[PDB]
Amino acid sequence: GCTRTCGGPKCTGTCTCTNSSKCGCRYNVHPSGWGCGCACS
Repeated sequence: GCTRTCGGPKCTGTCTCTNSSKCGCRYNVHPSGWGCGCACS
């Protein structure tokens, strides 16, 4: 199965999913909902 882990200082982390390649945690600072989570690109 895939993997998702986060909990860094400035909202960060690491993620790995066979479905994708370049995965990882990202922090959103937009007005339309903010927060940091795991997302691939």
